[PDB]
Amino acid sequence: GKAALCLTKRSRSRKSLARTHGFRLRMSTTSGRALLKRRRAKGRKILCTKTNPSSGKRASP
Amino acid sequence: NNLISGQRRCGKGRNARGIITARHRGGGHKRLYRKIDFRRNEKDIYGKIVTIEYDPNRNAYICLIHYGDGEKRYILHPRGAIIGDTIVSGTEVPIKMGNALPLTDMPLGTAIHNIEITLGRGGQLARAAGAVAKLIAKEGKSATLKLPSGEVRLISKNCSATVGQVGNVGVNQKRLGRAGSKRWLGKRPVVRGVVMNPVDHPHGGGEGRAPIGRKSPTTPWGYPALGRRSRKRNKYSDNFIIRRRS
Amino acid sequence: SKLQLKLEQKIKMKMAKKIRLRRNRLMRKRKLRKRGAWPPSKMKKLKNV
Amino acid sequence: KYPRRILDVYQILQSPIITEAAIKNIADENSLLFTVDVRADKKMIREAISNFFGVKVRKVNTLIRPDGTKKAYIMLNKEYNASELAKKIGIF
RNA sequence: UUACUGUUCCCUGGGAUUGGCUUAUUCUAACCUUGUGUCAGGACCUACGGGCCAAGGGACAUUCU
RNA sequence: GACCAGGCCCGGGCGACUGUUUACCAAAAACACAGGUCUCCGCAAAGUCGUAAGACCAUGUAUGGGGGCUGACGCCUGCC
RNA sequence: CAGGGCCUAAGAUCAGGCCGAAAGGCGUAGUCGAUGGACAACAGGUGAAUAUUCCUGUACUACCCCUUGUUGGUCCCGAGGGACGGAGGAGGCUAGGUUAGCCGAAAGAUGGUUAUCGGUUCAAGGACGCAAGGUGACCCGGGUAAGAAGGGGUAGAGAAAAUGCCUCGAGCCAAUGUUCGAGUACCAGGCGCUACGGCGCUGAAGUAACCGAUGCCAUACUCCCAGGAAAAGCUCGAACGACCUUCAACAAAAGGGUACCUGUACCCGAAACCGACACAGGUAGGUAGGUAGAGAAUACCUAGGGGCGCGA
RNA sequence: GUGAAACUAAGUGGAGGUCCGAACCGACUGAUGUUGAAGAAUCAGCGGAUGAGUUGUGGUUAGGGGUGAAAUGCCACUCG
Ligand SMILES: [Mg+2]
Ligand SMILES: [Mg+2]
Ligand SMILES: [Mg+2]
Ligand SMILES: [Mg+2]
Ligand SMILES: [Mg+2]
Ligand SMILES: [Mg+2]
Ligand SMILES: [Mg+2]
Ligand SMILES: [Mg+2]
Ligand SMILES: [Mg+2]
Ligand SMILES: [Mg+2]
Ligand SMILES: [Mg+2]
Ligand SMILES: [Mg+2]
Ligand SMILES: [Mg+2]
Ligand SMILES: [Mg+2]
Ligand SMILES: [Mg+2]
Ligand SMILES: [Mg+2]
Ligand SMILES: [Mg+2]
Ligand SMILES: [Mg+2]
Ligand SMILES: [Mg+2]
Ligand SMILES: [Mg+2]
Ligand SMILES: [Mg+2]
Ligand SMILES: [Mg+2]
Ligand SMILES: [Mg+2]
Ligand SMILES: [Mg+2]
Ligand SMILES: [Mg+2]
Ligand SMILES: [Mg+2]
Ligand SMILES: [Mg+2]
Ligand SMILES: [Mg+2]
Ligand SMILES: [Mg+2]
Ligand SMILES: [Mg+2]
Ligand SMILES: [Mg+2]
Ligand SMILES: [Mg+2]
Ligand SMILES: [Mg+2]
Ligand SMILES: [Mg+2]
Ligand SMILES: [Mg+2]
Ligand SMILES: [Mg+2]
Ligand SMILES: [Mg+2]
Ligand SMILES: [Mg+2]
Ligand SMILES: [Mg+2]
Ligand SMILES: [Mg+2]
Ligand SMILES: [Mg+2]
Ligand SMILES: [Mg+2]
Ligand SMILES: [Mg+2]
Ligand SMILES: [Mg+2]
Ligand SMILES: [Mg+2]
Ligand SMILES: [Mg+2]
Ligand SMILES: [Mg+2]
Ligand SMILES: [Mg+2]
Ligand SMILES: [Mg+2]
Ligand SMILES: [Mg+2]
Repeated sequence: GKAALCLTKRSRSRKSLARTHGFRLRMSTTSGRALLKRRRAKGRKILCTKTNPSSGKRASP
Repeated sequence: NNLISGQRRCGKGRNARGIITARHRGGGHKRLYRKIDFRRNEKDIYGKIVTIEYDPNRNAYICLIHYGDGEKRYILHPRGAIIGDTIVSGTEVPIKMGNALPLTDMPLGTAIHNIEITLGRGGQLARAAGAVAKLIAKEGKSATLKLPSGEVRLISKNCSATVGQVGNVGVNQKRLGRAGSKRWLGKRPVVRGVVMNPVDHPHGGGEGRAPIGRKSPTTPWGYPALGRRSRKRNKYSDNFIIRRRS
Repeated sequence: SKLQLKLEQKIKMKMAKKIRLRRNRLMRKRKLRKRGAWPPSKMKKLKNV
Repeated sequence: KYPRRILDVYQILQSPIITEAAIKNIADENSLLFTVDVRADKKMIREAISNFFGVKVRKVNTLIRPDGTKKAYIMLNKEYNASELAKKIGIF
C-alpha cells in the first residue's frame, strides 16, 4: 500500500494549483509580471497552463 | 467563562518569515487562552473565590473571582487559599494573602508575588508555581527585594504586588513517566550536536562516539555554551541590581 | 390565578418542545446527507450488500 | 429595479430546436425548446415569452452545453397550448 | 584547524547626537522606555497608531563615524 | 478431522523498555526516550532570524525559558 | 442536492502607519479564504442517453399581497447563545436478519415425498404523546419544608445580562411509537395478444415471535489528564449617535400568489484519474446480506458484476 | 484490625506509549523477477495496530537556504 517513487503528480485540485501557479499569482510579484513578458515575446499560446475560472465546467467545486 | 477564548498565536516557534527560531516546539494538545488580571485594578471592592481551575498556559492554578458589581476575573492561586476567601486590591488593605497593594504600605519580610516593574504594565515577576519574593528593605525612592533566583533587585516603591506564595508547590515531585507525556506538552525530541555532521554542529564529525574535540563546548552557532555571561554590558537596568544570583 | 401560569407554562414549553425536536430532526437530515446515505430509495437498494 | 446584466433582450432567443425528442416533449409536457444566450437568465426569458407571444410561463429550466451554448426548457401554463403556438411559428 | 590573508557578531576609546549647577556626584530640557490614563472626526481606535497629560530612566545608552 | 489458527527451553554480549532512521543494497549495538548534571537569562530577558523596522521565545516570568553532555532503575562516579 | 449570493479558522493580502539602493519588507482595523458553522423534500412513475432536477401525489423555506391590531421603527451599541476533548462500558429503541403463520402456485420422468417454490412492501412531513428507560430534595413503604426542568420579582454604576436576595414550580429529557400521509398504490400469480418487445385486463395475503447492531436517544452518564476553534445566523434589551417615517414601518393567524447564478453526462477498489502502455501497481469517503464463526478474519453462496484481448 | 492510623480480605471499577489479531500504516527473512507485469513489484511468512497512531482537504518554511526522534538523509524518479 505504498505509492511508487515517481508519483509526484497525485491529481491535486485545480483550485489550489491556480492559487499557486495562476494568472492572479503572477501579476502580484514583479518576477511574474516579467515572466509573462518572456512568454509573450516567445509567442506562447497558453500563457499560464495552471489556471481555471471561478465558474463553469472548469470549476473544481 | 467569557474570559476564555481560542484566539492565540498558532504556529509556535515560527516567526513572521515562517522559520524555526525557538526550536523543539510543535505538536502537543490544543489549549484555549485564559485572561488573567495582573494589574489588579478595580480597587476597593470585595471578591470571593469559587473555583480553582486548571490553566494549561502556565505551571500554576487560577481562581475565579466574583465581585458585587457582577464582574468576573481570573487571578493566580495562592498556597493556602480555600473557597470563600476574599481578596482586595487597594492601599489601606490589610496585609494578608490574596490581597494586592503597593510596596510602600507593606511591612518588612513579606511573602510577595505577582510583582510589576512599572506602573500599568501589570505584574510580570514571580508568576510560576511556588514562586515568592521576599521584601528585604526600602529606602526613599525605591525598594529592594529578593527574587526566586536569589538575586536582589531594586524595584520602585509605587509598584503593586500580591501577598503570599503561588499554589501547587508539589508539581516537581511527579516525574514524567515516559516520552509521550513530553510530546503532549509540545516539546519535540532534543538531538545532541556531537551526533550530527560537522556542517550542522561544531561537534559533529568523528568515527565512534566522538568527544568534544574542541577548546570548549560550543553552541550550534559557534559561541561557547558554558561560563560566558550573556547579560548586555551597560544595560539600562544595571544600577537597579544589588548583586548577582547564586 | 395560579392556573393561568401553569396553563401558559405548558404551552410555552410545548412550542419550544415542538421547535426543538424539529431542529434536531433537520440536523439529522443534514448530518447523514453529508455522509451520503440519507435517501431511503438508495438505501433499500443497498440494504443487503 | 435593475436586471442582473445588460444586453440585447431580442438576442435572448436565437432559435428553437427541432428534434424528434423535442417535438415529443411538446405534446406530453406542454413545453418548448429554445437556444438562449449564455448571459441569459430565467427572469429575462420568462419576461421575454410573455411579450413576444403573449402567453404565460409556468416554469423555466436551463442548462449549458459542453460547447458553451445555453439551452432553455420553457413549460407553459396548462391554459395555453404549446402545440397551438408551434403551428403559429411553422414547426410541428 | 594553534595553515595564510580577511569579513561579521561582540567588547573598549575619541568625535557627533549633547545640556545646566556644584566637588566625580547630582539636576531636567534633548534622547530612550511605558500607560486598560485622557481627547479626537459620521463612527471606532480596550486595533496598531496620532495629540495632550503623567510615570520610570537620563545626558549614560541606542544610532552614525 | 477442511480453510483459518503460537514452536519451546537453558546461557551470554549490547541497548533499559514502546517507538524513530539512510524513499531505491545497511532497522542496528546507531538515534530518540523518561530521568540526572553543568552553565547562561530578572523581562525592554538570554537565545534565534533579519540591512533595518520588528518577529518568534511569550500574550510566558527562574518550580520558567535557551544551550552542552550523559541517558530507566540500583551501587558509585576517584587523583591532577 | 452541492457551491456562491451568509459567517469565520489556518494562512494569504492590507487602507493609513513604520522600515528600506531599487524591487520591496514588517504591520493595524478591514477584506478574501472549507477541509468547519448556518440554511428549506420525500415516495412512486416515466425511459435510445438525464431526473431528490421532468410528470403524479403529499410537504417545506423565503418574499409579497390581503385582513385586523400596534402605532415609532431600522442600523450602530450592550448582553446571552451558538460553543465543541479522550477513553470506557451499561441501558432503552430501530434498521436489518431468521423462523412461524397467511396467501398463491407447483409433480421438477428415480425408492419415498410436498417436508418444495414465490409473495407477505411503502418515505419525507403533519398531529398527539410516552416508560417498567435516564434525570429530579426529602427513609426503611408512607410522611415532609426547602428543592429539578422551566418561570417571575427585587437592590446597587444598573434596560437586558451578570452578581446577591426573595418567590412560584413534581414533574422534566427523546430516539422509538400511535394516527394521517396510504392508494385495492405497489405485488406474486392468472387471463389474452404479438413483430416476443412488452402491452392490456385481473391481482389474493400484506401478520406475529425470537436474534439484534460498529447506527439513533448521546457534547446521556462515569472516570482521567494532555484540559479539549472562531464568527455569523438566532434571541433579549436601555442610553448616546446615525438614517427614515402614519404606514410609506414593526408585529400575529389563515388564505392566495410568486420563485437568482454555476455544477448535474460517463468512468471512479479503474482500460477513461495518477504510473510514458488497454501496465499483476497507487487512489479519501459512504452503503455492509446468508451458513459455520468471537469477528468486516477464513471457506462456500445471494443481489449484482465477471471468465481476466492470442490460441490449438 | 487500631485509641485513631498504618496494614489487610472481598466486590465494584475498566487503567495502560498493555497482550493476541484484520482493516490501515510499515518493510525483518527468503524465493521469484533482474532487455522484469513493475525504473523496488509479486508470492509466502513477519512488525506496530488507543497511540510519540494513521489519513484526507486546505496552507506555511526555498538553496551562502529550508527541514531533519540526525542518515549528510529529504526538499517534483535529480542533493557533500
Ligand atoms: Mg491508503
Ligand atoms: Mg552519524
Ligand atoms: Mg563547523
Ligand atoms: Mg568533533
Ligand atoms: Mg574512537
Ligand atoms: Mg456484504
Ligand atoms: Mg441548473
Ligand atoms: Mg494616548
Ligand atoms: Mg490606544
Ligand atoms: Mg500465523
Ligand atoms: Mg565473544
Ligand atoms: Mg532499543
Ligand atoms: Mg522496536
Ligand atoms: Mg535502504
Ligand atoms: Mg526493527
Ligand atoms: Mg533493510
Ligand atoms: Mg539513526
Ligand atoms: Mg530579547
Ligand atoms: Mg549515548
Ligand atoms: Mg442545501
Ligand atoms: Mg501603504
Ligand atoms: Mg490584519
Ligand atoms: Mg468575510
Ligand atoms: Mg464544506
Ligand atoms: Mg445556500
Ligand atoms: Mg446513466
Ligand atoms: Mg459561551
Ligand atoms: Mg422424485
Ligand atoms: Mg436590571
Ligand atoms: Mg444527473
Ligand atoms: Mg449520474
Ligand atoms: Mg476507494
Ligand atoms: Mg488497480
Ligand atoms: Mg513505468
Ligand atoms: Mg457475512
Ligand atoms: Mg475475505
Ligand atoms: Mg466462490
Ligand atoms: Mg477469452
Ligand atoms: Mg487486457
Ligand atoms: Mg492477457
Ligand atoms: Mg499496545
Ligand atoms: Mg498485534
Ligand atoms: Mg520508512
Ligand atoms: Mg507481504
Ligand atoms: Mg500482520
Ligand atoms: Mg509477534
Ligand atoms: Mg509487541
Ligand atoms: Mg521560491
Ligand atoms: Mg544560486
Ligand atoms: Mg529524490
